[PDB]
Amino acid sequence: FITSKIWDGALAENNHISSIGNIMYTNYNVWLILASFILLLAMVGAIVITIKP
Amino acid sequence: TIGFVYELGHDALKVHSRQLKSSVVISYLGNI
Repeated sequence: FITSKIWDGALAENNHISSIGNIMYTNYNVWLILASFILLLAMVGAIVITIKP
Repeated sequence: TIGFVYELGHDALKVHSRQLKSSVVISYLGNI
């Protein structure tokens, strides 16, 4: 495999966590909302079936 | 945060795990 440098692309590199952060709340925030409701279902569900009310 | 409110409100961690009104009142009426 061969690799070389670019300069216009390397002006301000983002780490992978930054690059994820640039899109996961804006461009793809429907996924985040969907995941949040899944986490909310899990907390309510696991609690409802295990503990004496 | 709402799911944590559910956690707190229902106390799935048993927050209130560890814890002289008298039901009887008597009245004198006297001699029959």
